[PDB]
Amino acid sequence: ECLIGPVTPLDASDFALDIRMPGVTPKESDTYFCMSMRLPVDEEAFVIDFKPRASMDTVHHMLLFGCNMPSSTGSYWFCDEGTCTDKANILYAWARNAPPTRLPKGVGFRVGGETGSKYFVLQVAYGDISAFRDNHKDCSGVSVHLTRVPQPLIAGMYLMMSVDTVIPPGEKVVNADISCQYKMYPMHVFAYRVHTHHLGKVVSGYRVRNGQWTLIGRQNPQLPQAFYPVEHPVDVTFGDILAARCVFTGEGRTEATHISDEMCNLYIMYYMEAKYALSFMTCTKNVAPDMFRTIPAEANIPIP
Ligand SMILES: [Cu+2]
Repeated sequence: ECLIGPVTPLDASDFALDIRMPGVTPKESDTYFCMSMRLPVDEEAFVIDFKPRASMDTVHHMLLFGCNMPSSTGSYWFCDEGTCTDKANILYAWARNAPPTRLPKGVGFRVGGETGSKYFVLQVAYGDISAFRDNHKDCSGVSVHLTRVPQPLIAGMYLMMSVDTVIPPGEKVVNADISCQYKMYPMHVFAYRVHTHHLGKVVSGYRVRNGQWTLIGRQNPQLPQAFYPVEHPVDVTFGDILAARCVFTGEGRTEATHISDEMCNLYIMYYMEAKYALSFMTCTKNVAPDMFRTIPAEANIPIP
């Protein structure tokens, strides 16, 4: 359980990093705790594997981000305060009773160097815990496999977030549409995660190419928000449009909710050939709203 060393070298090029809560005593149900772990190398390195070290009963949710400024410098903190004060580049999400996302063979996230993130920030959410267990420190976390051997495919995140959108009170279905033109080298989408708050019914993401929608994925965002795998990975390519839709319900809500708060985020996890690769992309617009008249019917079907 509690108390390998922080850094464990493996061959010339490889090392393991144990990212572990420093003996925390979670009081209270659904409390999100955070710790940072600086990268031991200044040079470019590649995260090529992950291994959860989650306590069985206590832990329901773990996230790992890549970023440059962690919100606290303390040995741990509460992620209510924040994760990183800058852009938090998400790398790994784990839920209990969830298919954990596993990097395809030659894929790694690019960290360190001038570009890449310097810190990992770990986020561990605990269940109901409860009972008469205050005499218990927890060291939950995850081990990361890093190497300085350059990888031929580089993983990254395409984040789609809604910003315009107002949820009127009482309307049973409200749609939040997001769309950008893709204008880079090809990316290959292998997983997705969806974030909303209370009112999300379902989030869906698509590549649209010559007016044909291909599914990237869809999920009820009230399920655990891990990275779900893509059945067959989707190449997204120059002149494709990425388009997302969230269905909210303002049933019972007392007044207008904006995006008292709500979010629609789609995390699209991809790989790109190392030379043309980018670690991060974003859409926060709906350039092609007219298009959504076309959207497959399956995108408005609830996932209860
Ligand atoms: Cu949120």
